[PDB]
Formats: sequence, C-alpha cells, structure tokens
Amino acid sequence: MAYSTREILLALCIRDSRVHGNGTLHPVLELAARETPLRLSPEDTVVLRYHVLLEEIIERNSETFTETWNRFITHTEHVDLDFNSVFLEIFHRGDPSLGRALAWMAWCMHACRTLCCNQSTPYYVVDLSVRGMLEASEGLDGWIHQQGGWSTLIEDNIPGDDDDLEHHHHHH
Repeated sequence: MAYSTREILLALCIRDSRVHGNGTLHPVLELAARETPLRLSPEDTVVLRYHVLLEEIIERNSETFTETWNRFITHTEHVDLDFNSVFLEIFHRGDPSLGRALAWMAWCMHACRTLCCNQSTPYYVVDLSVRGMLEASEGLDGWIHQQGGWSTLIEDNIPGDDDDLEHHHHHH
C-alpha cells in the first residue's frame, strides 16, 4: 500500500473550486474526471498545506507565472502540444523540478480568480483551461516521483541557497 500523489491533487482541486465559488462551489472544478470517489476526507495536511505553499509562492513569482503563459501564448487552441510544455515552463523561471507542479497549481489558482473576476472569458474560458490543465495534472503522478514527491516541498518548502552572479558579460 502507498498513498499515491494523485490524491494531493484531488483536494487542491476541490479547494481551487471553492476559492472562486463565491457562495456556491464554482463550476471550474466540479467534475473533472472521476466517478464514484472512494470514502476519504479531502482535507489532509499536505493537501491544505499546498493550498498555501502555492499561493504564497505567487506572492513572489506572481508575474513570472502569468508572464510565461503570455509568452507561449498563440497556439492552435485545440492541441496539448503547448499545454505540456507550458506545464513545465509555467515556472521555468524558478529552477527546481517539482517546482513546475507547485507553480502550476499556484498560478492556476490566481489565474482562475482573475479570469473569473474580470468581465471576460467567463466560466466558459476558465473551465476550458481547467479541462485541459487538469488532464495534464494527472501527469504529476510519475512526473512528481522523478521530482521526489511533495515530501520535499510540502515540508522544507523547497530548498534554496544558490544563485551567485555569473553567466553573462554585459554588466560589470
């Protein structure tokens, strides 16, 4: 027996729906893909912790996240060919591995709030992204394993202690 990481996404999802579901659960994460759910309390520690860990991150890399999204922007509008690259590039600015998954759920959080708040791309556009995004989310299972499971992020809160100032030669 082993608690698959695909569960942490289950809760993070339900919350991502309420966060925007002012008064009532927002239809931007009501029935992604899973019928007859197993008896479980989607309110564990790691799950909740993530809701935060991710939001907090945005406070630092808020523009970064969205920024990348605008860069790759301009796709077929009907192919995951760009949705996968974006999934990992959405936080490319960072560095860590799993950090791409933490940002994904992070930026996606504020991104949905802004997309819904502003009188544009109503629940129809916000949901659209989720439909495709959620699909890629399932990738975190193995995609996360290679990263080292949340066990690393959802605790020490991502390791950091390196950057220096060497790479180019434009400014002395």
